[PDB]
Formats: sequence, C-alpha cells, structure tokens
Amino acid sequence: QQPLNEEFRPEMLQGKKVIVTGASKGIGREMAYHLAKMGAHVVVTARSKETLQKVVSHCLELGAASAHYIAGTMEDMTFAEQFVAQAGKLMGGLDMLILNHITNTSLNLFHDDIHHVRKSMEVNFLSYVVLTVAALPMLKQSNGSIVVVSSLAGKVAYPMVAAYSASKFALDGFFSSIRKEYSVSRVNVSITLCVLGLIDTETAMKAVSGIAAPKEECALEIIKGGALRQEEVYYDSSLWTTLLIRNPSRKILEFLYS
Amino acid sequence: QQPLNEEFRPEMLQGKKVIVTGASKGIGREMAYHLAKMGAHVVVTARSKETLQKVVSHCLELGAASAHYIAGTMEDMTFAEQFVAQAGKLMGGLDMLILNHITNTSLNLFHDDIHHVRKSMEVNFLSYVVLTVAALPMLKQSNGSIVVVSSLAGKVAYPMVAAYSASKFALDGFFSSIRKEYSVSRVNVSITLCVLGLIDTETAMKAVSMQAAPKEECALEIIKGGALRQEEVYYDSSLWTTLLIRNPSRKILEFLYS
Amino acid sequence: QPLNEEFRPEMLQGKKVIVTGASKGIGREMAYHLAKMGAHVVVTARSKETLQKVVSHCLELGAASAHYIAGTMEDMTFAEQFVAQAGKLMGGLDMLILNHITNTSLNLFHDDIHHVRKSMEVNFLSYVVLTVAALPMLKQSNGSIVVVSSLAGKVAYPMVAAYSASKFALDGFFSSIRKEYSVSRVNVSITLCVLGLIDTETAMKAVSGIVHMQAAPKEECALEIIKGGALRQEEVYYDSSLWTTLLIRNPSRKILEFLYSTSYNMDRF
Amino acid sequence: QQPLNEEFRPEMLQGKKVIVTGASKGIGREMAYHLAKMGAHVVVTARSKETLQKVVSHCLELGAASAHYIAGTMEDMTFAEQFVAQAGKLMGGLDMLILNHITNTSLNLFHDDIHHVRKSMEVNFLSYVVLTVAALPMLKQSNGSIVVVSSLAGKVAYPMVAAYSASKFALDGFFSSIRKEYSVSRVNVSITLCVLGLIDTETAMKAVSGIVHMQAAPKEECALEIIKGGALRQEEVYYDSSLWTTLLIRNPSRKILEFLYSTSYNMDRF
Ligand SMILES: NC(=O)C1=CN([C@@H]2O[C@H](COP(=O)(O)OP(=O)(O)OC[C@H]3O[C@@H](n4cnc5c(N)ncnc54)[C@H](OP(=O)(O)O)[C@@H]3O)[C@@H](O)[C@H]2O)C=CC1
Ligand SMILES: NC(=O)C1=CN([C@@H]2O[C@H](COP(=O)(O)OP(=O)(O)OC[C@H]3O[C@@H](n4cnc5c(N)ncnc54)[C@H](OP(=O)(O)O)[C@@H]3O)[C@@H](O)[C@H]2O)C=CC1
Ligand SMILES: NC(=O)C1=CN([C@@H]2O[C@H](COP(=O)(O)OP(=O)(O)OC[C@H]3O[C@@H](n4cnc5c(N)ncnc54)[C@H](OP(=O)(O)O)[C@@H]3O)[C@@H](O)[C@H]2O)C=CC1
Ligand SMILES: NC(=O)C1=CN([C@@H]2O[C@H](COP(=O)(O)OP(=O)(O)OC[C@H]3O[C@@H](n4cnc5c(N)ncnc54)[C@H](OP(=O)(O)O)[C@@H]3O)[C@@H](O)[C@H]2O)C=CC1
Ligand SMILES: C[C@H](CCC(=O)NCCC[N+](C)(C)CCCS(=O)(=O)[O-])[C@H]1CC[C@H]2[C@@H]3[C@H](O)C[C@@H]4C[C@H](O)CC[C@]4(C)[C@H]3C[C@H](O)[C@]12C
Ligand SMILES: C[C@H](CCC(=O)NCCC[N+](C)(C)CCCS(=O)(=O)[O-])[C@H]1CC[C@H]2[C@@H]3[C@H](O)C[C@@H]4C[C@H](O)CC[C@]4(C)[C@H]3C[C@H](O)[C@]12C
Ligand SMILES: C[C@H](CCC(=O)NCCC[N+](C)(C)CCCS(=O)(=O)[O-])[C@H]1CC[C@H]2[C@@H]3[C@H](O)C[C@@H]4C[C@H](O)CC[C@]4(C)[C@H]3C[C@H](O)[C@]12C
Ligand SMILES: C[C@H](CCC(=O)NCCC[N+](C)(C)CCCS(=O)(=O)[O-])[C@H]1CC[C@H]2[C@@H]3[C@H](O)C[C@@H]4C[C@H](O)CC[C@]4(C)[C@H]3C[C@H](O)[C@]12C
Repeated sequence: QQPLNEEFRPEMLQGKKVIVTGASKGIGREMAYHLAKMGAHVVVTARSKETLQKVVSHCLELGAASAHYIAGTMEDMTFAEQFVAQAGKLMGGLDMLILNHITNTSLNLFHDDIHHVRKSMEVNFLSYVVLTVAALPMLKQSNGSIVVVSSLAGKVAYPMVAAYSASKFALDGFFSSIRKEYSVSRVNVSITLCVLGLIDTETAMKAVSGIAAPKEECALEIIKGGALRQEEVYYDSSLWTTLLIRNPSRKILEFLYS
Repeated sequence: QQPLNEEFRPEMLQGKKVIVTGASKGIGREMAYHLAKMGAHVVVTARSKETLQKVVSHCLELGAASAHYIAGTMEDMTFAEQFVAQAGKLMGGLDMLILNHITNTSLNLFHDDIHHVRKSMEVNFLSYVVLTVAALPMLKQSNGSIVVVSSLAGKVAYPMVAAYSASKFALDGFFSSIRKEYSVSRVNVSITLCVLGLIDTETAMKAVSMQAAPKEECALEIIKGGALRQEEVYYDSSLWTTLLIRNPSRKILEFLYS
Repeated sequence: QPLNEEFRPEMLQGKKVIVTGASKGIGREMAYHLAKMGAHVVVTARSKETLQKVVSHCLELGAASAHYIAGTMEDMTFAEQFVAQAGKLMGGLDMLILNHITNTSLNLFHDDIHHVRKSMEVNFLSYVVLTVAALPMLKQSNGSIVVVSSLAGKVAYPMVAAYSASKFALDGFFSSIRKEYSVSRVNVSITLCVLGLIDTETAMKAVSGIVHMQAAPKEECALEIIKGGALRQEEVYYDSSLWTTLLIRNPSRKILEFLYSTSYNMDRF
Repeated sequence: QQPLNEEFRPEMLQGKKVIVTGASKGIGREMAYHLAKMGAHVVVTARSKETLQKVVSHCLELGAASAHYIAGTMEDMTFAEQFVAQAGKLMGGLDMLILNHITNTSLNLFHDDIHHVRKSMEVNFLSYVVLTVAALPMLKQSNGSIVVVSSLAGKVAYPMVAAYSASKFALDGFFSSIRKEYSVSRVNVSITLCVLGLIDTETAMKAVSGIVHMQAAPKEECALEIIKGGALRQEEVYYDSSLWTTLLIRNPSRKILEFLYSTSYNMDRF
C-alpha cells in the first residue's frame, strides 16, 4: 500500500483499538505492553488464562485506555471467529489486528509428521485468515491495519523447520495477494508482513540452546511498521541480515507485470 | 542438490517408474504422454476414470513400458496414501513422483472464502506432503526424484489468486526446507520445483479469456529438470520472465547462513 | 544525503552554474532550463558560433546572466582556466554540470588506441580537472557536482568499448570521492546521472531503425538531471521506460559498500 | 563466452605459451610459479630486471618449458607493443595473456594529484588495451585467452583509492564490451575478468597496515584460481578469504539484463 510519509510517534496508537494474538509471552506480550504505554485499547489472546490476566493487569498499570483478555486455542476456528466479534464489542471497534501466535515449534528433521504439518498450517496460517475475515468489516470502518508476524524461515529455506516454513511462506503468498487486491479495489486497510531474525524470547532461547535481538525492541518495530502502514518490516540483531534478506526485485517485477 | 552435469537424453526415462498426478488433462496429461514416448512405466491419477482410461490407452500406443490409472480425489488423504502404495506395487517401485494436481481455481477477489482457502491448502499442498511421505521409502531405494509443479504466483504476489498463491508458496517453503534436510542427512532423493508462466491448457485459456506457452513443451521441460535433478525449473513464453523471476540471492544467503 | 523536499524551480534562482557540452543536446536543454529558472549560467563547448546562440536564447528565457567560454576539453589547461574564469565572472559557483563527451560513433573496436586515449582524456580526465578547479568555490557555497553518464556506464554493451571505459571510470572515481567527502565532512554533493536513449541529434544520427522511436525527450531529461543535482541525490536514472530505470538499479552495491565501511579506520585521514 | 564444461587439470597449461605482466612479485610472481610447475612456456615482465631474474630462475627450476623476462615500464606504450612482439617471438606464439601490473598505489584521500590520476589511467588501463591489441593476432591463431586482473574496488566504490578505482572500473567497461564484440564477430578468444579481495602480497600488507584488520587470502591460492578461471574460459573469477565476499559481490542481474537487451538489437549493421 501507500505507507505514511511520517516519523513514527507513540501517539499514533493513542486511543486506537488493537487486538494482539499470542500475547501471553514473548514478542506478543511485549507488543501488548508497548501498546498499553501508548494509551491504546487492547484485547489480548493466547491459551494461558492466568498469564493473560497478569498481562492485562500490567497493561492497565502502564496506562492502557482499556485492556481485556480472552483465552482459547487458535486450533479452533470457531473460537477465532467468536474472539474477534467479542474483542470488537469490548473496544467498540477495531483499528489494528496483530496476528502473532504460532503453534509449538522446535528444531527437528521432518520424518513423516503430517500431523505437525497440518497443525502448523491450521494454527499458523488458516487461523490468521479466519481472524482477518472476521475483523475486516471493522477494519474497513476504521481504515485500519493488519500486522502479520513472520520469519526469516518465511522468506528463505532452512532445514529443521519444514512445517513452520510452509505456514509462514503461505502467509506471504496469501497476504501479499490480498494486499494487491485491496490496492486495485481501493480498500483502505493496510497489510504489514514482519520478517524476524533470532529474538530472545524464552521459546527461541530454549529452541536454539543446542546450536539474539531484544524482544522489547522487536515488538516496538513491529508496531511502528504497522502504524506507518509499511508493506514489510525486517528486524534482526544485524544489518547484514535486514539489508540482504530484502528482495526488491520481487516488488519491482510485481509492479512491472501489473 | 547437485544437478547432473550432462545434457538431457530421452533414454534417461527409459524403464523408469513414474507417478503423474493431475494427469487426465493439461500439463499432467502431456507429461504422461512424453514419459510414454520415452518408454517409462507410468501410473496416472485424477478424479475421472473415463478420461484416465483414455490417457492410459494413448500412453500404451505411444510406447509406455506399462501404463495404469487409479482414480480418486486428493481431498481424501487416505486415498493419497493408498494410491502411492498401489502405484508402487503395480510398477515394482518408484523412480520419480510428479506432483501436479490442483483444486479448481479461477480468477476472483478474495471475500469471505475460507472454504476455498482450506480446500486449496488441502488439495494443492497437504496432499503433496502425504504423497511424498508415502513415496519416500521407494524413492530412497531408487535414489529417485520428486517434481513439484508450481507457478509464478508461487514466487511473487498477484491479485485474484490468494488461496492458490498461499498453497504454492507453502510448497516452496516446505519442499525447499526438506531439500536442505536431505542434503545434511545425505538422502539421495532430488527435489525439483517448477515455476510456470501462462501455459495453454484448456483450464488456463478459459480462466484468462498475453502469449501462452505450449503445454507439450512445458511438460517436457518439467521432465527434463526432474531427470537432471535441478533444484528449480522456470518455464514461460518469454526469457524476460524466466531470467528475471529467478532469485539467486536467496540461494546464496541460504548457503552463507548454513 | 539528499534533501527531503519536493523540487521547486526557485531552488536555482540566482544560483551560479557551469554547464559543459552545452552548445547542443542535453547540455543546451539544461542551460535553457536554468535560464528559465533565473540562474546565472556559464556554458562551454568548442564552437563559439553555436554557444553564441545558446547564450542569446538563455538571456531571452530570463537568465540572471549568461555567458560562454569556448575551448576543447582535450586541453587540461583550458579546463582549469575555464573554471577559474567562469567562477570569477559569476562571483562564485553553486553547481558544476559535467556533460561533454568526445565525438563517439557506434563501431567495433578496431585497434584505434588513439580513440581510447582521447575518450579517456575528454570524457573522464577533464571531468577530474574541472572538479579540482571548482572544489574551493563549491566548498564555499556547499554546492553540487553533477556528472552525466550512461547505461553503458553501468552495464556493458558492444560497439561502445572506449566510451564505456570512460563512463565506468567516472562511476569509480566520483563514487570514491563521494565516500571521501562523507568522512572528511566536505559538504559538496555528487550526482551521477545514468541515461538511456535520449533524442538528441547526436543519438538520432547514431542509432538505427525503430530504436529512434524509443528515445526519451531531451528537454525532460535535462530537467530531471537538474532536479537530481538540486536535491543532492547520489544517482539519477532516466529512460523512456520504467523497465529500464527500475531494473538497471543495483541496490546490492550500496548495501555492500555500507556493510563494508565499518572495517577500515579513517582517523589517519 | 562459453566456459569449458570440465574440471580444471594442470595439464591444460602444459606447453602453453603465456605472458604474465607485473610478475616480479605479488600475485603475478605466484602465477608465473604455478605456470612453471604446470610446464608452460612463460615470459614475465615488470620494471626491475633484478627481481624478474629471480622469478625466471625459480620458474626454470620448477619445470617451466621455457622462462624469459623482459624489463620495462608500462607507462611507455611503445614498450608495451614491442614487448608482446618479442615475447611472441621467444615462445613461437601466444596462448594466454595475463594482464596484472598496476602503478604503485597507496591509500590516500584525493586532493589534486591529476598526475597520479593520469598515470593510473595510463598504466592500469591504457597499457592493457595496447597489450591486447599487440597480442590479439597471436591469440586468434591459438584460440587463446586474455586474463584481466581487477579488484573489489573495480566493482564497488571505496574511499582512498579514487584514481585506482577509476582505472579498474574502466577495465570492466572496456573488456566487457570487447567480450560482447567478440561474440558477435565470432572471435574465439576468451576474456576473464578477476575480482580480488585482500590478498597477502607485500604491497597490500604494507598498504593496509593500521587501516584494516581483516583476513588476507594467500597469494599462491589466488594466483592458481586466476589461472584456472582463464584456462576454463570463465567470464569472471571472484577470489577472497570469505565466501560472503565472493558470492555477494557477483551481480548476475547485470549479465541477465545485458543478455535481454541484446535480443532487442541487430548487430549486422554497425
Ligand atoms: N523468537 C524468534 O526468534 C522468532 C519469532 N518469530 C515469530 O514471532 C512470533 C512470536 O514468536 P515468539 O514470541 O518467539 O513465540 P512465543 O512461543 O514466545 O509466543 C507464542 C505465543 O502464541 C501462543 N500460542 C501458542 N499456541 C497457541 C494456540 N494453539 N492458540 C493460541 N495461541 C497459542 C502462546 O501463548 P500460550 O502458550 O499461552 O497459548 C504465546 O503467547 C511468531 O509468529 C513467530 O513465528 C519469527 C522468527 C523468529
Ligand atoms: N496452465 C497454466 O497457465 C499454469 C499452470 N500451473 C500449474 O501447473 C499444474 C497443472 O495445471 P493445468 O495443467 O493448467 O491444470 P488442469 O486444470 O489442466 O489439470 C488439473 C488436473 O488435476 C486434477 N484435479 C482437479 N481436482 C482434483 C482433486 N480434487 N483430486 C485429484 N485431482 C484433481 C484434474 O483432473 P480431474 O478434474 O479429472 O480430477 C486435472 O487432471 C498445476 O499445478 C498448476 O498450479 C501454474 C501456473 C500456470
Ligand atoms: N543522447 C543519448 O542517448 C545519451 C547521452 N548520454 C550522455 O549525455 C551527455 C550529453 O549527450 P548528448 O547531449 O547526446 O551529446 P551532444 O553530442 O548533443 O553534445 C556534446 C557536447 O559536447 C561538446 N564537445 C564535443 N567535443 C568536445 C571537446 N573536445 N571539448 C569540449 N566540448 C566538446 C559539443 O560541442 P562541440 O562539438 O562544439 O565542442 C556538444 O556541446 C553525454 O555525457 C553522454 O555520454 C548518455 C547516454 C545516452
Ligand atoms: N593484493 C591485493 O590485495 C589486491 C590486488 N589486486 C590486483 O592484483 C594485481 C596484482 O596486485 P599485487 O600482486 O598486490 O601487486 P604487486 O605490487 O605485488 O605487483 C605489481 C607488479 O607490477 C609491477 N609494476 C609496477 N609499476 C609498473 C610499471 N610502470 N610498468 C610495469 N610494471 C609495473 C611491479 O614491478 P616493478 O615495480 O618492478 O615494475 C610488480 O611486478 C593488481 O592488478 C591489483 O589491482 C586487486 C585487489 C587487491
Ligand atoms: C536462529 C536461526 C537462524 C537465524 C538466521 O539465519 N539469522 C541470519 C543469519 C545469522 N548468521 C549468524 C548465520 C549470519 C549473520 C551475519 S553477521 O555478519 O551479521 O554475523 C532461526 C532460523 C529459524 C528460526 C526458528 C523458526 O522461526 C521457528 C521458531 C519460531 C519461534 O518464535 C522461536 C523458535 C523458532 C524455532 C525459531 C528460532 C530461531 O529464530 C531460528 C532457529
Ligand atoms: C497469466 C497470469 C500472469 C502471468 C505473468 O505475469 N507472466 C509474466 C509477465 C508477462 N508480462 C505481463 C510482463 C508480459 C510482457 C512480455 S515480455 O517479453 O516483455 O516480458 C498468470 C498469473 C497467475 C496464473 C493463474 C494461477 O497460476 C492459477 C491457475 C492455475 C491453472 O493451472 C491455470 C489457470 C490459473 C488461473 C493461472 C492462469 C495464468 O497462468 C495466471 C493468471
Ligand atoms: C540505444 C542503446 C541501448 C539503450 C538500452 O539498452 N536501453 C534499455 C533497454 C531497452 N530495451 C532493449 C529493453 C528496449 C526497450 C524498448 S521500449 O520502447 O520498450 O522502451 C544505447 C546504448 C549505448 C548508447 C550510446 C552511448 O551512450 C554513446 C553515445 C552517447 C551520445 O550522447 C548519444 C549517442 C551514443 C552512441 C549512445 C546512443 C544510445 O543511447 C546507445 C547506443
Ligand atoms: C582491504 C580493502 C577492503 C576489502 C574488502 O572490502 N573486502 C570485503 C569485505 C570483508 N569484510 C570486512 C566484510 C569481512 C571480513 C571478515 S574478516 O574475518 O576477514 O575480518 C581493499 C579495498 C581496496 C584495496 C586496495 C586496492 O585494490 C588498491 C591496491 C591494490 C594492490 O594490489 C594492493 C594494495 C591496494 C591498496 C589494495 C589493498 C586492499 O585489498 C584494499 C584496501
């Protein structure tokens, strides 16, 4: 889309109505806290009821306009649908949908685990589509934004994360296609895809113990990208990563072909 | 993987045992016919037994070492699994698995069509994984090859094909990751991803009603790439397309990051 | 770094600008744009007769002043003396537009070392001499150098070997001194312009057949060069087709230059 | 051009007739030594007869079919032309021309040394053209090869090497253009451009002292990769301590656009 030709400021999120998924820990939790400090209305979700309550209480302490949680698993597509409808009622609308959750993923070779492939596709990809469809009427009303959190393994191939990579590549294909559609149909909803290197969440640090950028800063850069309506955000400890992983030729060919 | 350092010869397929899916029409049918002319053993599949019988009869006329069909839908993951077992039984093993079928797809904006997204992911992606898992023991025995048919819309973003693009991107992520795993684990099974522009199949010509490439030639280039164990085949009417769509920097970064 | 503003013609009002190779083609069009913007201009080329016509039209168009000095850029003494004279006449210098080339036609290289040498002297070395002569004045004004180059100064083509050598040399030289000015805190911008086929008389005599119809307008080309210089852009890419200007860019080069820059210690210099 | 679709073998250089310029020290000297070990005929040049004589002595001991030197400065285009003729006479022809010399260059900011700029252009660039013109008839006879030694600073920009970078960029523009001309004119002479990172020659090691702290690649290995690339008729050789450098500095998009652009124009004319 057309990004905002503006400097980010935290007041861009003041009073904005934001869903954050996968917000009980890791990057999602940090995004909830940043949003709370900016004075946003937030609804957080994950499976962990008790941790979500603690996240909500801290968001209120930090200055959230309001904060609520709804607990459930994004394996359940009915839950996903119902979640968005309830979150919208809790906030009186929706300005930004931050899709961040994933199913449990560790480093292993692919041997015959079709169940993990299916579960990864359902939780990491299909649930994002279901959430988007449920959110789109509200986002069209607010000229809002969808933020999709992805990965280096969603842009290039790695061993040991085959099922995950499939799901993150699928997000790029799906959301980059609907971005093109929203441009031609003049739907004023931005789509931001975030491509992350190694981030120091507990999940990642445990996953890479047998082989990191700060999660607070990562979370802020994701929000900034969404607020500025950027097509993509690249975040890593090293500029070697963020500068070289970019594929400007793809965007050029998409334009020239159109 | 390492591609064979030699020119293609049709004799490379003589007596080879090959599965072709989506082989009742389009590129799949043309691949069956080329394989037949080369004296391969072929097992073809699609949903329509009537059309498949016609393909088998023509394959035998053309010189196939043997030809059989098994009809079913790749919506049914049990069928996918049992199909590979039966095809292997019929031929006495498997040298090449050509994964080509897709669910019916036309050009349309995405609105609230979760059904098509799920169907596309199941038929176009998950069934390919199920088929690969079922085929891998036989392919390991033969040091064989997997050929995955994909698309320009599986490498860059287009409007009007969101569900389809998600599934084709997913293929790239998944199969490119397992390719990395087979290299580190020294599994001698090659994986070839084919990226196709507009090809003059009846399906395509109806869907787009620019220059369309001939399906006979397309089919042959797919077989050549698989036989030569190339990582990727790019095929289009124009060299502007096949040369510019390639992304060598991705392959370089994957290597550097390893 | 480039100015984060839209171009306005008032940015050149009262500015003191040299344009070389300005008797015809893109250089003449640049002089005309500058004149319309109310700049002070000094133009040069070998031919006094054609330069007279450019100066007279510049005055009609509303130049603050317009003058020519004729000479050949084969003569490095002329190059040096020309800048001193032009700057003294105008009372300073804000922009140096380096645009001239030696006469080049399309042909296979045929042992004509004389042409390789002449290309290197006129198209490349004279640009360096002009720059050295201008830099004190440009430092005084926090001014700009604009170097006009070519698609054949970024990728290789047959039939223009000597010319391409000279334009590649400009990129290597000027891109290196740009980096030096960054570390030495010299506030003089350098803009390298990469031009496709432009409908100058020279180009239209050189090319063949339908290629003539694939040329971009010289008036527009000239304005984009001036805009790039005024905005202190590092590079300007101009062509009749977006397929050209988008695909010919090599962003990986600037990325690697940046990534490589931390590994040397400039404190000695 | 089309590279040979085969693995390098040292016998590819046995009995071949090779010129190496700038061969009294550094990479050039190492190239002479590898060629000698492969049983090539070699003629080496540089300004210093004393250092050239030592190279020839070692080449003869290593097993060169023959080894000679001719001393002179490549500032003198007359010497350049006459050198190639004499080298050709000494060997009875020419199979490979390796152009490697440069004028003395150190790291410094550019101020006003137009003399250094001109000398760089004359020694590092124009003399290569003169040598090529002199050699080409012999190379056409043998379906031979030209190897042009260049630099990271001949592909991307660096401060402190402005005059040198201009000359190496010029080599790319010129020799890449002639490669295209040889393709349309059906001249069966290969051109290989070599792009080198930091190599542990005495010149480089002295020059970067205190400025740079990175790995330097071995000059012996560098020299061998240059010969291999030339022997295999490759368009470009990239050599560095790190695969990060050699893989990322290559620009396949340029080669693709040149090809696509060529399909649009008819070269029968001019
Ligand atoms: N950290 C890294 O190095 C990288 C991270 N990323 C991306 O960043 C995002 C966040 O990663 P990170 O913070 O490390 O991950 P974490 O594991 O810390 O967080 C994942 C979140 O999703 C939730 N979640 C897990 N399963 C389900 C489910 N079935 N339904 C609903 N929610 C669930 C978790 O909470 P609960 O257990 O309470 O349900 C948790 O809140 C992911 O999209 C990921 O792909 C990408 C590349 C690298
Ligand atoms: N033609 C083109 O322009 C392009 C083609 N491609 C790719 O090439 C491949 C072939 O395309 P094309 O030849 O045009 O397609 P066609 O529509 O001509 O053929 C599709 C085949 O798949 C079968 N099929 C459809 N649904 C199912 C199902 N549920 N289970 C099993 N088989 C099914 C069909 O048989 P039946 O209906 O009898 O089951 C048919 O045999 C596809 O992978 C596609 O993505 C990519 C880009 C462009
Ligand atoms: N037109 C095109 O398609 C392209 C143009 N360019 C570039 O744009 C620039 C201008 O091109 P264009 O406008 O076509 O060129 P022109 O041939 O129209 O103009 C050349 C100018 O340079 C002068 N000149 C020639 N020889 C000398 C000399 N020895 N000393 C001083 N001046 C000399 C000429 O005047 P006089 O003869 O009286 O001295 C004339 O003023 C050039 O740098 C070129 O490389 C790049 C790519 C394409
Ligand atoms: N080493 C490195 O890090 C890098 C090297 N390169 C390239 O590799 C090539 C070789 O470099 P390197 O081995 O370090 O250089 P050296 O300084 O070791 O060798 C240069 C050679 O050229 C000769 N030479 C110098 N001036 C003249 C002259 N006027 N006429 C004829 N010969 C002359 C020298 O001998 P004498 O003085 O006796 O004439 C010497 O034989 C060069 O082309 C360079 O650009 C590129 C990038 C990096
Ligand atoms: C750490 C690796 C590799 C990152 C990488 O490849 N980084 C760039 C190159 C770095 N190198 C040092 C190799 C070169 C740097 C050049 S430099 O010169 O700068 O040093 C990356 C690649 C795939 C990533 C996992 C997946 O996402 C899935 C999952 C998501 C969860 O949420 C967190 C857990 C997990 C397992 C992720 C953790 C981690 O994130 C992984 C392992
Ligand atoms: C035709 C378009 C666009 C192709 C394209 O973008 N091609 C390169 C650019 C060419 N230009 C526009 C630049 C022309 C200039 C010529 S020049 O020489 O200058 O380059 C492509 C993009 C997506 C493709 C569909 C999907 O796969 C899904 C589906 C698969 C079935 O199986 C067949 C049907 C269908 C609907 C496909 C048909 C067709 O295949 C589509 C529409
Ligand atoms: C015309 C060619 C090629 C341009 C090119 O490669 N352009 C992009 C690709 C275009 N395609 C092939 C894709 C066709 C698209 C046609 S489309 O209509 O679709 O756009 C370019 C390449 C080198 C150029 C000459 C040099 O500078 C030297 C000299 C400078 C003078 O000052 C003017 C004269 C002259 C002889 C120049 C003329 C012209 O400028 C040349 C021949
Ligand atoms: C050393 C630098 C920079 C090299 C570079 O940019 N290399 C790639 C990047 C590597 N990184 C730092 C990113 C990673 C290394 C990780 S590491 O573990 O290694 O620290 C390069 C760039 C330009 C080079 C000079 C010119 O040619 C001219 C001249 C030629 C002579 O013949 C030898 C002398 C001299 C002065 C040359 C020496 C040296 O050659 C220079 C300074």
